[PDB]
Amino acid sequence: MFTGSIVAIVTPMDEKGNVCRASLKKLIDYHVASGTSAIVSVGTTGEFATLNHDEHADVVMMTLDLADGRIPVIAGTGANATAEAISLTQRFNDSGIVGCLTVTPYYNRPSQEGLYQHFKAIAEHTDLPQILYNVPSRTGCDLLPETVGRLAKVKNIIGIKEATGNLTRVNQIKELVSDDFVLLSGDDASALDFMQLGGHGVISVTANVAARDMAQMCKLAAEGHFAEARVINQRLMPLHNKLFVEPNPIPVKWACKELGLVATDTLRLPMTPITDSGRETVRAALKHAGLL
Amino acid sequence: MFTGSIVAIVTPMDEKGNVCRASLKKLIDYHVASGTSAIVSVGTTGEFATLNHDEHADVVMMTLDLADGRIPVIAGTGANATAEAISLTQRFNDSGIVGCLTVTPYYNRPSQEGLYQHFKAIAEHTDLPQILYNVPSRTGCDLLPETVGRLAKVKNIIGIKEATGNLTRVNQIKELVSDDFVLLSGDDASALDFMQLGGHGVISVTANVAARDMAQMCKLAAEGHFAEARVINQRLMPLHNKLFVEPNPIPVKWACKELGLVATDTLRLPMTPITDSGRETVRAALKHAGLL
Amino acid sequence: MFTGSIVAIVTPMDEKGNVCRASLKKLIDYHVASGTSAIVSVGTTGEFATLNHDEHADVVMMTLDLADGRIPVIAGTGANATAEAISLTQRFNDSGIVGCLTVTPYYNRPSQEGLYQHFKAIAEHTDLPQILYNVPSRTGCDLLPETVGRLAKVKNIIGIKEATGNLTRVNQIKELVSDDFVLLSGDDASALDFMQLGGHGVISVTANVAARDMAQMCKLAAEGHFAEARVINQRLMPLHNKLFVEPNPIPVKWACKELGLVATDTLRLPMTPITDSGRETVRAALKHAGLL
Amino acid sequence: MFTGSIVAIVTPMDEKGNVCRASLKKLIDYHVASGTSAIVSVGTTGEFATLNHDEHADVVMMTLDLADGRIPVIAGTGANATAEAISLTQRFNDSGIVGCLTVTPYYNRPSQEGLYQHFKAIAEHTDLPQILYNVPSRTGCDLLPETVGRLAKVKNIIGIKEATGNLTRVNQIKELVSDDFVLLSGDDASALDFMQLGGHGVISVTANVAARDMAQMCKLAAEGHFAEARVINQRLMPLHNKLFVEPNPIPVKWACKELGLVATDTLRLPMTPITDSGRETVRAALKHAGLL
Ligand SMILES: N[C@@H](CCCC[NH3+])C(=O)O
Ligand SMILES: N[C@@H](CCCC[NH3+])C(=O)O
Ligand SMILES: N[C@@H](CCCC[NH3+])C(=O)O
Ligand SMILES: N[C@@H](CCCC[NH3+])C(=O)O
Ligand SMILES: [K+]
Ligand SMILES: [K+]
Ligand SMILES: [K+]
Ligand SMILES: [K+]
Repeated sequence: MFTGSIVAIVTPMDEKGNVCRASLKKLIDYHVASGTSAIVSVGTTGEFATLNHDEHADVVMMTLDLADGRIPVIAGTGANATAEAISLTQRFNDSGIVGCLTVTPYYNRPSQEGLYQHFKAIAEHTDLPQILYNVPSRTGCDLLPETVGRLAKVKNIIGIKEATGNLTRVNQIKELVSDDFVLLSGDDASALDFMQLGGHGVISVTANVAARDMAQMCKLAAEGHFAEARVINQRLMPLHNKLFVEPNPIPVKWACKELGLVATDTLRLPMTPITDSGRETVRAALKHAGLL
Repeated sequence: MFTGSIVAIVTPMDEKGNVCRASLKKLIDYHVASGTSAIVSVGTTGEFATLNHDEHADVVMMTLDLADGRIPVIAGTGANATAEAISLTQRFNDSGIVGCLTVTPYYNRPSQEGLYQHFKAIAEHTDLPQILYNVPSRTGCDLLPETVGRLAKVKNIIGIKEATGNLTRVNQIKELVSDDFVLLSGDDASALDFMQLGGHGVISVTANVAARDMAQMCKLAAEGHFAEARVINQRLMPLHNKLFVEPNPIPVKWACKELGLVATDTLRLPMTPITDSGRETVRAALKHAGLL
Repeated sequence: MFTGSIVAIVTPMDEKGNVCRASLKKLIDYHVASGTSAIVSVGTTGEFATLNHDEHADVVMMTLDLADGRIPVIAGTGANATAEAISLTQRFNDSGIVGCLTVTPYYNRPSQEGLYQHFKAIAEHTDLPQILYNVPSRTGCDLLPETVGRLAKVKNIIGIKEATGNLTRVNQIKELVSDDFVLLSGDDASALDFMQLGGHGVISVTANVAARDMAQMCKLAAEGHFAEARVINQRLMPLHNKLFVEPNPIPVKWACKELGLVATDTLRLPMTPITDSGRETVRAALKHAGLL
Repeated sequence: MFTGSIVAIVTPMDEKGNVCRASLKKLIDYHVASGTSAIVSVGTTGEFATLNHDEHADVVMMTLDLADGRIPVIAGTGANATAEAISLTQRFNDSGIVGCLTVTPYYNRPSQEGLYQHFKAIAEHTDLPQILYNVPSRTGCDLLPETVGRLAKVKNIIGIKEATGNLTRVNQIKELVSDDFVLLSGDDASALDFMQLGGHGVISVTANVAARDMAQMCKLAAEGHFAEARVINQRLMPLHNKLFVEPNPIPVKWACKELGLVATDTLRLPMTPITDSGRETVRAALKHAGLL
């Protein structure tokens, strides 16, 4: 459902830039085998920006089909226009997905009242659970704790993916919401720290290529075994950093390809192929994690 | 026309959020009479995020129809997916627009090489002049002078709307491009400074309500009469700042309503109505400018 | 020694701006009674910048005398010139102080190698334990974890006061140093979070006026009772923030005066008296903490 | 003289870190012959942080003695304690200096009112012209245009060395002060831009090694010949940047040694010797400038 190691799964492509079913199946089977808790389909790492709404929906539905009830699937459903986010969410109503990951509007920099109205309107047009997603480095907007508090009062707003990397937010939000509101890290390099402070899991980029380690790290964290979890964290720390050596998901797609998890590392413009230097950096990080 | 005072025009809406032809007509007449150089249609200030492609195109064509050859129209054509930007541009080829204003991809944070490929691909598939648009505070990425220099070698790429407010960019770019490449400010509060450093004009929010003063300011600047231009700028400075007291174009639409230029100040979610405190601040700024 | 609630004690003054012995005695007795773990004398909150070296030394020695072995005393000994920091430290050698709090050089923005050489040289000219102090908002310099690691190899460099407010630093530093290196927060508003992550205590501004609450919060933290500690934290959160409503130690001196702990709230220029609005804000924070 | 190219001169040292009279003489002769407007003695670049008051005064008096009336000398007189700044200023009254350069207090982060009181008190107790110095990246505080406007009403406060690199400050300050208040850049890389916007000169690091080119650049700027000035600036731009590749004045002292202007590149801790990579970068910048 909404705890533990949740993968922000890549949308693997063929050389033409369209979804590769065989690759997607291999990834999903990998996550089932590895103990991943849930899959976020067509979030940021899944190239939401460069799929059209139909393509996006096809990937989500394919991912649900391939998961075949073995692993819960959360759909990316954000938009910077409220009407468009409502449309997208409505596509998944009564679909099998367990909830939605919905990003603060990007580019148009709404106020906190705007963010409140946007997410409230979206929640009102679905029965699905909603996970808010805050990532100001990408959006130009910052969904502050006070506003998360106001939104957490809406019945089906049930958690947040907090991708600021600002660890003070964990307890700021926790004090304004009920004990069942879920706090998930959106920042792999700080996620263990984030769980140590009270968070419930991570929506992870690193879990694409280190799924078993991430699941084990998160289990240990949930049980309060921080020192054991840190050892795993330290082995993964170069990936947590170097998967952003070039823009996400350029490095993680290459890593998936190098590990034999996907057929090609193709992306859509304006994402471009990994540089030679980037390959060498990511390769070293994979070697450090024991994956290669 | 790509120099002087260029208005980033509001998209006036009725109470249902649909484009108000009558209000738009009144704005376009105002710009023609007030000496505005050109109209940017469905830019940021025109709520490009919350119009769908069809609506966006309708507004541009309506603007061209109402302008009736009396003022040049530049279309907002940016996207964060290169295929989508190409597609949107094709809809305007042979429309009568004089050029396009194309923003760096937002949210996905491409590399400089990605930006280069993005804009090169867009330019390749049109004969329309392209004006690059850099606004890191909205997009999460920053198109740097080195990359602007690379792109300025593309025949069709003719200028940049530089909205960082970082005035060192003027001469960093100027020294890498030819004399005929246009440097336009996208930051009203620093625009006169930008012109004094060698910029050619401004793509302006303030121009929506102070069109004549903007046009005269930019002419005086182009002639080197900076002290005279500065007097105008000082009367407009509160508006340059307070049109962003709440997210653009919330204040400017309320200002246009208050002057009588549009029938309603309605916006689309996630933009929300101006607060009372914002009305007060904006009205005071209009009065400082001598407009009310 | 170097754990729990450590007060960054004010240097109380008379109306002429010189140390008030009676006030200092009242504070010290308060900290003994309250369970404060140690006193940092003439740190930042003690107005190190505006005492001359003789005055600084007189305050430290007076504080040691008044403490009368009841509470350990750590001297502020930082300087932005290495020779000057060595001179100051040498004043306290064989004095009774238990260690030194030594800030990264300010203003001159040395490199990390510079910071390494500065602190190594200082440590070499004393047998006293050294606590490094990182506060980039004040110094223009940031002592990174890697360099803290290099310094922690020097026998008498034994801990750090980490005043970035960046909670990721706790585990970054912890992984590079031995298990006996002390990690203390320098940021009251994040300090409980900092202890939750592995830190050992706080050098606190808030402890000047909430000494018993701070000591109890830190004891609960050390014992792993985070939820009980948070309740205390929440009552103190407005002070942790509002003691910086005007520049430290302007608010905390006023609060000390209002509580009857010191005779006057006088400071030395360029610190200036608290504003009326500041008094009202700090008063409300004191009322929230139950102290007034 | 408070206009044109003003050098922030190095304090040349022998291998023991004491001032080298012979090297200083050679620098002063160089500045006299190269048309530098004035010499700032024991500013930032002159290692004011690591000289004691007596040494600082000795260097200023030695500079005046060697200058022998042939070039004006401005003393660095700032401090972070207002009494200390007053005291240091008194040592120079009737010395033959033409003015003082006085930095905003560093480390203690005073309010704007504190800055106002600080500088007003210093100005009150001298008849020497005072030049305010704003450099937030070093001090932790930012003297804002509104406060500069307040201080410019003090008879003795005659200008500002604005080292933010934020070029919007030029005209924000200019509009609040009289026509005779001097605006000087303290950021070599943006200095020509600063002059083009209405600044009167530059207090320069680059001028230590490119005195003639700096002097001609600033004259051309003062005459309005910006394109001609820009040609010079483009040859100096790598030096403007690479003199800060390691902390100032590490690079510039090594550059002066490499040109033969000083006998040693020695600095005081916490400044440390230039790295090999830094030598390479700086030498390349000197060659681009045509100096080697
Ligand atoms: N590329 C546009 C539309 C994406 C459609 C959602 N899959 C944006 O990021 O909003
Ligand atoms: N709302 C989406 C699609 C808008 C279509 C362009 N008018 C975005 O900002 O990319
Ligand atoms: N005010 C100067 C000297 C202070 C002397 C130390 N108590 C500085 O902050 O370095
Ligand atoms: N090193 C101390 C005192 C220097 C005295 C002035 N030359 C500071 O930067 O304030
Ligand atoms: K809820
Ligand atoms: K071109
Ligand atoms: K040690
Ligand atoms: K004056």
